[PDB]
Amino acid sequence: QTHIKINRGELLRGIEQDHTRQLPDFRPGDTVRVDTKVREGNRTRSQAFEGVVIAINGSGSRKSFTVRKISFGEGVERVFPFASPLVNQVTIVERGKVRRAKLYYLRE
Amino acid sequence: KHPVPKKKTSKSKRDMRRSHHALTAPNLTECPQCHGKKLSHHICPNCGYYDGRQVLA
Amino acid sequence: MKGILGTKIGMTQIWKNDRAIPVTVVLAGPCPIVQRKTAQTDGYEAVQIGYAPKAERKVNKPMQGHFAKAGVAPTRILREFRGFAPDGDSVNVDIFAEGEKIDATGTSKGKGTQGVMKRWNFAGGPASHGSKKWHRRPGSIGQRKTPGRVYKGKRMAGHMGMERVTVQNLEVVEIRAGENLILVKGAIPGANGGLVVLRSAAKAS
Amino acid sequence: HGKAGRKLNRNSSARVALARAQATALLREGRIQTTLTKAKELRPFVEQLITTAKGGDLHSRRLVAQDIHDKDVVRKVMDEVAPKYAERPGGYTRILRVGTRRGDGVTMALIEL
Amino acid sequence: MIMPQSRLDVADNSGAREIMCIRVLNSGIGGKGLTTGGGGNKRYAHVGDIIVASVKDAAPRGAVKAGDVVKAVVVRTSHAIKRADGSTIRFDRNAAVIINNQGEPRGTRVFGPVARELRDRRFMKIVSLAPEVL
RNA sequence: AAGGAACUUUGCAAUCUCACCCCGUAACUUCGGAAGAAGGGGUCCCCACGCUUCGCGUGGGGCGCAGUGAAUAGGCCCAG
RNA sequence: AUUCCUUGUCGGGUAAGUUCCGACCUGCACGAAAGGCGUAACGAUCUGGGCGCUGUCUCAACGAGGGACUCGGUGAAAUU
RNA sequence: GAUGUCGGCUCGUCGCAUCCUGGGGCUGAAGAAGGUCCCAAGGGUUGGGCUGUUCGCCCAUUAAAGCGGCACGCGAGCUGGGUUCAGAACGUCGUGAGACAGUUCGGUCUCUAUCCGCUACGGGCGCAGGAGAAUUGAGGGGAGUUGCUCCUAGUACGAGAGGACCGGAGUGAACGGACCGCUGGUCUCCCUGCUGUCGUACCAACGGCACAUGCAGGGUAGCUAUGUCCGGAACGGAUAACCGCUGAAAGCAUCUAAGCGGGAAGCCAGCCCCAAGAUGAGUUCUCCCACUGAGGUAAGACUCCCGGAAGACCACCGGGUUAAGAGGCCAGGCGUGCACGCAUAGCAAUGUGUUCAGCGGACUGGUGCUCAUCAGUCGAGGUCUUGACC
Ligand SMILES: CO[C@H]1C[C@@H](C)O[C@@H](O[C@@H]2[C@@H](C)[C@H](O[C@H]3C[C@@](C)(OC)[C@H](OC(C)=O)[C@H](C)O3)[C@@H](C)C(=O)O[C@H]([C@H](C)[C@@H](C)O)[C@H](C)[C@H](OC(C)=O)[C@@H](C)C(=O)[C@@](C)(O)C[C@@H]2C)[C@@H]1C
Ligand SMILES: [K+]
Ligand SMILES: [K+]
Ligand SMILES: [K+]
Ligand SMILES: [K+]
Ligand SMILES: [K+]
Ligand SMILES: [Mg+2]
Ligand SMILES: [Mg+2]
Ligand SMILES: [Mg+2]
Ligand SMILES: [Mg+2]
Ligand SMILES: [Mg+2]
Ligand SMILES: [Mg+2]
Ligand SMILES: [Mg+2]
Ligand SMILES: [Mg+2]
Ligand SMILES: [Mg+2]
Ligand SMILES: [Mg+2]
Ligand SMILES: [Mg+2]
Ligand SMILES: [Mg+2]
Ligand SMILES: [Mg+2]
Ligand SMILES: [Mg+2]
Ligand SMILES: [Mg+2]
Ligand SMILES: [Mg+2]
Ligand SMILES: [Mg+2]
Ligand SMILES: [Mg+2]
Ligand SMILES: [Mg+2]
Ligand SMILES: [Mg+2]
Ligand SMILES: [Mg+2]
Ligand SMILES: [Mg+2]
Ligand SMILES: [Mg+2]
Ligand SMILES: [Mg+2]
Ligand SMILES: [Mg+2]
Ligand SMILES: [Mg+2]
Ligand SMILES: [Mg+2]
Ligand SMILES: [Mg+2]
Ligand SMILES: [Mg+2]
Ligand SMILES: [Mg+2]
Ligand SMILES: [Mg+2]
Ligand SMILES: [Mg+2]
Ligand SMILES: [Mg+2]
Ligand SMILES: [Mg+2]
Ligand SMILES: [Mg+2]
Ligand SMILES: [Mg+2]
Ligand SMILES: [Mg+2]
Ligand SMILES: [Mg+2]
Ligand SMILES: [Mg+2]
Ligand code: NA
Ligand code: NA
Ligand code: NA
Ligand code: NA
Ligand code: NA
Ligand code: NA
Ligand code: NA
Ligand code: NA
Repeated sequence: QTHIKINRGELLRGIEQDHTRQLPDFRPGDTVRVDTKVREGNRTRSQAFEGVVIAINGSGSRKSFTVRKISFGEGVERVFPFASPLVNQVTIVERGKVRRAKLYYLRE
Repeated sequence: KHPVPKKKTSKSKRDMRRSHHALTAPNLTECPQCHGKKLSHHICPNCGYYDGRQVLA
Repeated sequence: MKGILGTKIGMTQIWKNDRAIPVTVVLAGPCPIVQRKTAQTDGYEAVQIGYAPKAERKVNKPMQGHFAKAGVAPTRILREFRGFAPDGDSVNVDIFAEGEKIDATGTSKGKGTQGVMKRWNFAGGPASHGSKKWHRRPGSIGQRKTPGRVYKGKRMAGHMGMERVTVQNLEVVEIRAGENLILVKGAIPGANGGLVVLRSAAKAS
Repeated sequence: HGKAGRKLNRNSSARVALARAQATALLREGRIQTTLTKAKELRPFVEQLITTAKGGDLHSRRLVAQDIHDKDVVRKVMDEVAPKYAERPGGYTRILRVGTRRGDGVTMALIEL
Repeated sequence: MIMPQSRLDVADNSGAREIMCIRVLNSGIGGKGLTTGGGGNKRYAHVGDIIVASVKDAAPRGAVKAGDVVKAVVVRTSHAIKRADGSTIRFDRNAAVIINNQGEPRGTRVFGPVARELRDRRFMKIVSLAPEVL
């Protein structure tokens, strides 16, 4: 409707690089994310999720990954914003040999 | 047939309807090459030019 | 009262403190004042304001004349406001603060000729029980021999979309003075590159 | 809405056998006349095809052969046409609209190199 | 989400194995016991939401038998739940914990990881019996 | 997506099932049948050895999410 | 499938059953070749329940194709 | 010479003898919970088992699960379960053919809207000059629900147990509007994998058909609720039941005759949207102007072209070579997930390296390589009267 001369891509980047965070080169194989859990009033907990990355969705602020863990005989997927402030560090446990970027078959 | 009309329509009405059926006259141009009238943004069907000559006469 | 015009640029992620706030980026380019509507000289109080800049080669002689009266520069868009009457021009700085709630209005995307299920929610009919009126197709339209007629201003297929829409109470998360940018928690109507008008909180909590 | 990105006239295999058949045709004949729409649709496909073939690598050729199932033509575009179109940014294809037709009343046009 | 007619797994030793939903309530726990529902609609039971339900298949020898109308709280949905940081959680199966009008668990312990909106919803004792809180 | 007959006069409709080999198979019965009950497993490619020929068996190895890899292809049960 | 009173009374199944199953009895108006009662097998038959599965539903979305819409050509009908 | 029957589904709207919220009087009203009456239709009034059911009973909830009207609203909107077609059967009356206070299984619900009415959208003309744009608002629509918890306060009250009005804060449900950043869906050829067969001579690599994608896996833009954002209100004016002040006729009493105040989810206004055809056709800024004997022209617009988060066609927006509009091309993002070829390892199927490979729709920019060339059509010289002003 308005037709200004302006690159909006770069505009968005500018307001999004301040909320972008770069992580270890994982793609396949396992990971341990050490996350803070401070929503318990005052006490600040720390829990670790360790599983098999199966998602590299997004970029910039919106970038994230999905990891899958079996905890107490029960399937569990988590989804983490690379840039979530309730995430400390992330570590690769081991690398894995796969032929596609999803792995939504590990569910059965 | 459910889609039947009640009364026959009047000449008057039946013509008022048609008051939107008049074809537009093709706005024609003068060809700067073979002085023939042609269709804008097209090729002069006569001499065959369009900035220099493209089609076969 | 106060307000300005800008372009919807897009929505993105943005944590504030410890929480993920969805935001919608808006370009509140500097807005010139082109005409001061004095109630005395007109009939009501108001201010005309311009947005996207245009090439003088594209601007009508008359419109040039308009722009000459204040002498700023030919712009492609003009709109008015209320009670707003400052000096200089209209930059979102000093105008909007981070934390202030704002009414953000614009033209929605339009969906064209949408049925009733889309348009008015409706409900259409059974898809299995043996029909010819599946998906949409409304039921009846009235009663019977009594007002053998359907009510003025009722629910039927039409042009969905293309409407002026004003969403109330949106939070000003962040403001980049100089980059003439503003972030607004949540979604604003219309498409990216759409015109949006950001007005002061009218009747708020 | 409907803010997508391509044209369709028939099904899915169709728009393909089309774009291919016509691309081949034009490449072979250097100019063809067709419906202004079909022309418009062909322009970018074929432009892009020159750019592929415009590589020389056997790969580029084997790519081009997926569309152009005619050998003489693949060789033409590959070794003759592409080469020639080496210095010009991109795409040398143009469209000239002739005029209305009699059979169905459809405006025709010429696409050529 | 959760909605009536919808079979669940039981995350406790209350005796019950699988239970079908009878109606979704509006988890009015707080103050003294459980309170009356914030309405008569609510069509989907989220996590940390109290529902009513019937026992469908239960184990021989247990506190709760087949055919029993009882309230339980939802601990694990396959629907995804979004946390305020921006993250997301979801469990391969849907389960609940049978309770009493005081909101306490009928079992002696909980089986499997429970959500965590449960803590928010002040279900302290459940979180107590719980192996993990994801 | 989540749920799974809540739809409705009625699971109407449309799914699931689906070939061929192997294992296994209730009540009842006119002992023929119920039965293809139900249920479970296998299924491709290469190499070697063996045998009755188009193959098949055994062992080892390889690839994919998946191997009657596409088409042709029973849903089952209880009771009246 | 004879049922009126009646959704009869009890039990079974269901969270909840007017129908369904099993009994009882006051069989309006069952009954032994207009055959009585029962019966394996059979059934595009009729009824009830269950498992699996599903857009049948909560509740709709997206995608495709053939029409609907536009241009050129041909050009009806019931009705009045 | 036809007013189609029950119930459901769909879609509504209206009455008030008001089911719930709102405001009151009275009480055998301590409080809390109720009872009854008066005022009040703004909004709301859940999901299921059985039955063709409308009813009704039951499960589980809810503030509440209101009663009626509209041809017991609605079949040129749907269904066809029920009921008055033809078949068959039971009980049953009749000697019979047949019949019904019966019950039971089965049994074709008609592609095209003329007019009015309704939703969307254009063309003409008008609005005393011809034009570009910004607008006031007469009027008109939408919206209108409500629980729970906390604070006040465990105070008032009450023997106790129990346990407030008022006011002030939080969080839900359902509903609606927008939006696509997230979570997901889809994405009919964007990438990959797989099978049978046919072809490009064969090998290798590919294409086609197996759907109107062969099948499978995944998926950008767009579109989309199950996702998210926001909303219902505060204030104010005039009122209803009702509650009061000053105060006569009854030189007492009295809300009342004069006069005035307070007071409901209702009314009006406030909030969102439309709105000058409001033919009483409104206001403001700016532009071209005082030709010619209907026509050249100015301002300005149209046609035509190229496109578009605009769209049935029209219409609306942008661009049209003093050009960055689209395509292409370049770079980048994103999706797929390691290309062909060659080399190496193995008897082979394969594996490994080259190879963060190759391929590529919609995304974000840049660039004059392509097409928007050229040119035509339309479009003012502004009636009269009265009054005022120099
Ligand atoms: C008062 O208004 C009624 C009166 C009633 C006696 O009759 C109706 O109209 C009848 C008609 C609509 C039929 O309705 C059926 C079904 C039913 C359920 O009602 C909906 C009833 O059935 C019951 C209750 O059992 C009904 C008895 O009979 C219809 C389905 C057809 O059969 O359509 C058929 C087909 C589409 C055709 C096009 O093939 C043709 C149209 C039709 O037939 C023929 C043979 O063409 C036409 C030529 C014709 O003969 C007709 C003119 O007389 C119309 C019929 C008489 C009238 C509206
Ligand atoms: K995704
Ligand atoms: K379907
Ligand atoms: K035609
Ligand atoms: K007899
Ligand atoms: K008004
Ligand atoms: Mg009718
Ligand atoms: Mg009338
Ligand atoms: Mg095909
Ligand atoms: Mg699923
Ligand atoms: Mg299942
Ligand atoms: Mg029902
Ligand atoms: Mg069926
Ligand atoms: Mg098939
Ligand atoms: Mg089949
Ligand atoms: Mg009975
Ligand atoms: Mg019982
Ligand atoms: Mg006899
Ligand atoms: Mg037979
Ligand atoms: Mg049932
Ligand atoms: Mg539907
Ligand atoms: Mg669609
Ligand atoms: Mg008649
Ligand atoms: Mg008639
Ligand atoms: Mg009243
Ligand atoms: Mg009281
Ligand atoms: Mg039933
Ligand atoms: Mg009546
Ligand atoms: Mg009726
Ligand atoms: Mg019937
Ligand atoms: Mg008969
Ligand atoms: Mg039949
Ligand atoms: Mg008409
Ligand atoms: Mg109003
Ligand atoms: Mg909506
Ligand atoms: Mg995106
Ligand atoms: Mg060959
Ligand atoms: Mg080969
Ligand atoms: Mg072929
Ligand atoms: Mg063939
Ligand atoms: Mg075919
Ligand atoms: Mg697919
Ligand atoms: Mg919503
Ligand atoms: Mg291609
Ligand atoms: Mg571009
Ligand atoms: Na196509
Ligand atoms: Na019973
Ligand atoms: Na009402
Ligand atoms: Na009910
Ligand atoms: Na009603
Ligand atoms: Na019809
Ligand atoms: Na037709
Ligand atoms: Na209060």
